[PDB]
Amino acid sequence: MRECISIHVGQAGVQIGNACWELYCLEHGIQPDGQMPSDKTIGGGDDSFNTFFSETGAGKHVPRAVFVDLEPTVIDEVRTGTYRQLFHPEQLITGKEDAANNYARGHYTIGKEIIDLVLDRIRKLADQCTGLQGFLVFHSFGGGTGSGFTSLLMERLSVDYGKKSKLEFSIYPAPQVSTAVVEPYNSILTTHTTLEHSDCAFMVDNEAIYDICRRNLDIERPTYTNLNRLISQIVSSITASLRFDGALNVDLTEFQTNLVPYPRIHFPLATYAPVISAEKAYHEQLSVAEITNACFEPANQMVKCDPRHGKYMACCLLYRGDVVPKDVNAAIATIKTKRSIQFVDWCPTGFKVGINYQPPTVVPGGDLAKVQRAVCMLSNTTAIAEAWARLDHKFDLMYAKRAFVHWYVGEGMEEGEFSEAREDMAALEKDYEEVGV
Amino acid sequence: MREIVHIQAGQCGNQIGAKFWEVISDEHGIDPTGSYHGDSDLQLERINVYYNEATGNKYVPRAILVDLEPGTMDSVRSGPFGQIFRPDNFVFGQSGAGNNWAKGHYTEGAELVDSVLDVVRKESESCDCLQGFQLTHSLGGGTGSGMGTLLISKIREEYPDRIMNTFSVMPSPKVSDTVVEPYNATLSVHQLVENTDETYCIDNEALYDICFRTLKLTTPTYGDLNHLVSATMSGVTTCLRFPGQLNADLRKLAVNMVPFPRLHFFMPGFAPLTSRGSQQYRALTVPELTQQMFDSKNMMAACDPRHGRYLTVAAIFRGRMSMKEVDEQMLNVQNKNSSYFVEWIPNNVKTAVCDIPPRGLKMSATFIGNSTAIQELFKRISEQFTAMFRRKAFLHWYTGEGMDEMEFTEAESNMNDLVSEYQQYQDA
Amino acid sequence: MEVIELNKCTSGQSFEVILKPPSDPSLEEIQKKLEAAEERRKYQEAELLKHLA
Amino acid sequence: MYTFVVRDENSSVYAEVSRLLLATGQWKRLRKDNPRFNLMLGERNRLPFGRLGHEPGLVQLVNYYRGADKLCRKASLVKLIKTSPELSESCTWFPESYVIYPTDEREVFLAAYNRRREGREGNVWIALISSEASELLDFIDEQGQVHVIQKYLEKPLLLEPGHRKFDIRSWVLVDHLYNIYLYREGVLRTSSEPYNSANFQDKTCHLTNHCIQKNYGRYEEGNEMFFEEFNQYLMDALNTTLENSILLQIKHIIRSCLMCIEPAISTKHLHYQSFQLFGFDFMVDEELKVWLIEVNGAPACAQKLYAELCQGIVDVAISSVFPLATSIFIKLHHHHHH
Ligand SMILES: CC[C@H](C)[C@H](NC(=O)[C@H]1CCCCN1C)C(=O)N(CCCCC(C)C)[C@H](C[C@@H](O)c1nc(C(=O)N[C@@H](Cc2ccc(F)cc2)C[C@H](C)C(=O)O)cs1)C(C)C
Ligand SMILES: Nc1nc2c(ncn2[C@@H]2O[C@H](COP(=O)(O)OP(=O)(O)OP(=O)(O)O)[C@@H](O)[C@H]2O)c(=O)[nH]1
Ligand SMILES: Nc1ncnc2c1ncn2[C@@H]1O[C@H](COP(=O)(O)OP(=O)(O)CP(=O)(O)O)[C@@H](O)[C@H]1O
Ligand SMILES: Nc1nc2c(ncn2[C@@H]2O[C@H](COP(=O)(O)OP(=O)(O)O)[C@@H](O)[C@H]2O)c(=O)[nH]1
Ligand SMILES: [Ca+2]
Ligand SMILES: [Mg+2]
Ligand SMILES: [Mg+2]
Repeated sequence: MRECISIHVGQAGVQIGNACWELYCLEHGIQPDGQMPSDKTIGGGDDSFNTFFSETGAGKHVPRAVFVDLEPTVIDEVRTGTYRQLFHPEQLITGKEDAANNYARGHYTIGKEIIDLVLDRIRKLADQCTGLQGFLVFHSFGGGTGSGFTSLLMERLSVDYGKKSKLEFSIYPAPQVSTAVVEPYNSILTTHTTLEHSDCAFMVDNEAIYDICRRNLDIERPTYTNLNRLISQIVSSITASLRFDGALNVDLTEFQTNLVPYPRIHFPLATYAPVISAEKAYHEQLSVAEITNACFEPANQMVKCDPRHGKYMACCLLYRGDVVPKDVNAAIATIKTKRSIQFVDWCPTGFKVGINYQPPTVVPGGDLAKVQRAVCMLSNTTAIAEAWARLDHKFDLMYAKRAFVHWYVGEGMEEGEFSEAREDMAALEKDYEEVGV
Repeated sequence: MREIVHIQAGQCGNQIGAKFWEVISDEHGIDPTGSYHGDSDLQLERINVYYNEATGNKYVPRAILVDLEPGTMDSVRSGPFGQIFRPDNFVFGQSGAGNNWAKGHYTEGAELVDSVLDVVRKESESCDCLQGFQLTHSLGGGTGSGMGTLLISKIREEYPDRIMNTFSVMPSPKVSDTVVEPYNATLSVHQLVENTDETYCIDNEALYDICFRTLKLTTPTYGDLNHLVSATMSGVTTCLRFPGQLNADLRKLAVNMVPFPRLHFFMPGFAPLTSRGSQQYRALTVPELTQQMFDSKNMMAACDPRHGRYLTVAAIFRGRMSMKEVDEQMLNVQNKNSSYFVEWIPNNVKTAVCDIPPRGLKMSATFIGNSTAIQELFKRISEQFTAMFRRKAFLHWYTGEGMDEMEFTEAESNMNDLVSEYQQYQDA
Repeated sequence: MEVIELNKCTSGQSFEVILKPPSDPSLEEIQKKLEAAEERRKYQEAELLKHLA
Repeated sequence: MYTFVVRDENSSVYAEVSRLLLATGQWKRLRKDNPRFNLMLGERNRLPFGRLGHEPGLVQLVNYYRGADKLCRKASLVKLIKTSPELSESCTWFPESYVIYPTDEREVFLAAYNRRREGREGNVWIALISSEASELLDFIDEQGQVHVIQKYLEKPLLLEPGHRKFDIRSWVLVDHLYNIYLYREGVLRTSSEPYNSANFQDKTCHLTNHCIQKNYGRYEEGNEMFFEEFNQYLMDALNTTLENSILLQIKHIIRSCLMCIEPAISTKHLHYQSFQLFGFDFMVDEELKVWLIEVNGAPACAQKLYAELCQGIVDVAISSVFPLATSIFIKLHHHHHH
């Protein structure tokens, strides 16, 4: 057993964090007390769930988690909500004044004054770990704390834990729920600074999730509660292999090995099905063929893009529920003949497959229906570079006029970090095109 | 607690400031003695933004009342909500300033300003996390314009890393006949360009025309004007006073609204426009609020929005309504009129919804726009200014307090530069 | 076409299926960068107080 | 009010579309960089498909199919035809073709070439034209870019009076639902100087463009014969019709080509929509067998027909998606059961 430390940065990171540990606690049979009746080794252990949860002598199961925000409000809700007794107070770190949707303020100004405290608290979790494999970092691209503080933390974590893997779950900005116009700047800045320090990053476009919630859950105007409970399901499908008995993606190094041949091109596309409204009165249960075919529909992806006009370099299918290998292989054969699935010439055209027999847990009184079988496809495709193009375009429009730049320069940052960040992304777009055609 | 320290200076400043406190006290269920008598916990969640909390569960406005004469502040003390304010926060002289910016900024106002700052210091030191300062004043008089800008400059020196916010009332010949108001306004605008982060341009020309043309009041009073100012002031501070997502503090508002430091002058709007008493029995639909809040006839700055382009916009809807329908209607406005929103700031309109409507209404909308059309307001002042200044007319009232003509030339220059700067971005 | 690496257990099973074959800055550098920003930030603030003086 | 953006100024076809749309009074034109459009009349090259369909409250439509370049480049068309089971490799209607890179299927080209030598059959190929392999291989290696060695049709159908070559252009519109619409008017682009078997150097009787033809216009106006006249020539001279002798084969080829790529390019379950106007170029041999020469992804119309076709593009492609306040197209569909 090798431990994983989850780090939640900013509002998005923290709130996606809540939804995740809620969902884990349900999946593993842990109560809000921290008490796990099914766990028989009291006061310790080295089961698969102990990757995410440490243990105390009283039988309490405590997330290997740190929540950090530069502002008390949202972490104060974690301190006083349903799961308050799950987390030790030293895991929940808050500042006073936030980063005002400014990367530079989060990175340079307020980052400098809080970085050493956050590392001290992360060091206290790493010290109670027998064999730490590394970190799962949750954050937005758009916030100041999410963009700016995360990128600093990632640079530090590299120094203090060079041999440890770092995975990201990053929230990509969408105008339908954005709170700032400078999110494109913040996103390119943090992507530039974090690129070398992240082994594998899962981007979730709030636009894709918002539409899935309207289209498939029949929700008029989705809130962060709606979006996060869906995000947490996708996150859980991805982390299930680390928390449950299995032989695919059992450690953080395998995510990189299985999904990331090129170190810079480390952004796999996540696609999830089925997403079914709880309120839906009568529902035909979808077959293995149907949910697997739904993984190649842009409408079900975490980032809207078109894999038909790109190349795959790796592709994992992660099933949950009543699924056998015979049905998965038959489904792939059918799918392959009807669809455009080009791999790069230097990888085998093929699929790593993992099945867990427990179907997806749903939060009681949520929007998602119980289902007999679900799947998350994790495919590294060049088509996700569409998300960089969109973002780089918006950056260029504003930056040619130097609009809002004075806010960043005011905090110590130099105008040249913008163009560096930008031309790094230019090269990244050019890497994806080189691999893709 | 993210505390804002409020200052109100001069007749206009103290009059619209007094009315602001009346309106928001009613919205937060605070009565004239400072006692809470509301039926909702949403009212108290962010009460510390504007109110200190004393013993006896008493709420006191974080408000400093400044003037160089006693008349307007005796009127405020004697008024209905007057007993709410902290008594040591009333700071006033006897001289007055004679509608003279030089007297307010340099001579009469200099004598009183350090006792204002002592009260500001006391209120500031008491704050766990101070956001900054909001000032109400006119730019056409003496105390509010001259002394008010002096205060801004001194506060900036003590608190260089806090946000400075103003509600600046612009003079119009439709409301005032004091000949030297363009002088006082141009001098005050010079100060506002250098030393404020966000300025709401409340234009008396617009307020008069709304009252005359739209509200059908043939003889408007200051009270009629101020009723539109207080609605706007209630509206634009909603995001600061209730939970909690978009433009929830002064710095976040500024990072959204101010793409270049000097271009921080905003054009507020409001729907529905109402006069006092005269009853709105019919609530507006989401489509009407959205049409009306963007209408020229609903702007509190007398500028034609079609004559410029929007750099940034904040729209804030109040009352119980469909969030879906707000989103549709907002997208509809920017898609049907896309050429008035600069292409080079993507997604430059942001939208908030608060569940609690203002007094006497079920549905309201408040618009805050940073439009290049605001140059028309400054251009109007500049023309009124240059007409006199090219013959050095009335300048002896200012040089007799020790000012030189060079100050006037510099202020004239900086404002004409502001105008050409707005025209620069209107044509990109 | 070809199944390989089949592992089974009580919780689930995993395998691979092939259709076709082929054909960091130091702790010092971070602080020099954070301190240089603070110095630029403090220079800007000092110039402001110079002007206000 | 709908909105659009023009990003190819050189397009004669979509200049007329924008003109026609503005004339309706329900379409306003925006400037190229404004993202808040319903319709993009896109650029020829590097069209930013990744940025389409991410504007809330706007249904977005583009006038190109991403991936349709596979049909509209010569070396992509050969590879598409050669590697798709629905066409390859015994496709009867595409001339035997080989993709050849300069200094690949050159080893495979020479193999089939050297059996035409010993077989003692007409061994002329196109790239340009020669019966010896040495001239063609040495021509491309020198030239510069990638090229195609394709079998040249020694026995073309010849028009009388004049003993001349020609080719047929058919304009095809594929809408957002992947309905394939062949415009009823096509056009023959004629040579005006007699076709010569032995004389390959002079390349004006052999190459039937509208430009390279510059006598010129002896027989018809601008070396453009249209379908009423050509139907009449076929009835009078060969006792057949255009519909029977040629137009069925054209319909089959168009529909075969476009159904082959539908899975790769369809915008059916996508976040933006596409339509596109293609121009197919056909050759007719002396047996009245039709052959596909190439497909053009950005065609120009012929002067006479601009007004009608562009109104058609508005009616079926644009007003289908964006409705306002006798059909010029034949809809190509066939569902044979087996
Ligand atoms: C006979 C002069 C009238 C009073 C004046 N007309 C003008 O100045 C014309 C005349 C010639 C050329 C153009 N000018 C603008 C006028 O109607 N004024 C402004 C000038 C007052 C300045 C001097 C004479 C005192 C209007 C305002 C005036 O009618 C007043 N309103 C009030 C007023 O609002 N009083 C309230 C209290 C209050 C007192 C002082 C304040 F500053 C604000 C509020 C209480 C009342 C009951 C209410 O709420 O309606 C006091 S005086 C403007 C809106 C145009
Ligand atoms: N999916 C999701 N997105 C969120 C959530 N909260 C914020 N966002 C998105 O994240 C971006 C804003 O970043 P935040 O995380 O709120 O900002 P922050 O990191 O707290 O930074 P500061 O507040 O600037 O200190 C926008 O794109 C929001 O739409 C959430 O709970 N879920
Ligand atoms: N295999 C073949 N047999 C007979 N003629 C051929 C041929 N390939 C090409 N041609 C002749 O060459 C002419 C143009 O060919 P093609 O269309 O490939 O070139 P092009 O693409 O530069 C012109 P455009 O793109 O404008 O239609 C045709 O009109 C035809 O007469
Ligand atoms: N809207 C409004 N404008 C006012 C009010 N009182 C004065 N003014 C305007 O303010 C200007 C004079 O400033 P004033 O505040 O009276 O002078 P001060 O006492 O020296 O600050 C003139 O243009 C007046 O029209 C008021 O209550 N409401
Ligand atoms: Ca145990
Ligand atoms: Mg925050
Ligand atoms: Mg006065």
